[PDB]
Amino acid sequence: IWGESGKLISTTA
Repeated sequence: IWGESGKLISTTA
């Protein structure tokens, strides 16, 4: 996962 701090979006492989 790349870019996950606050907003619930991680879906990244």
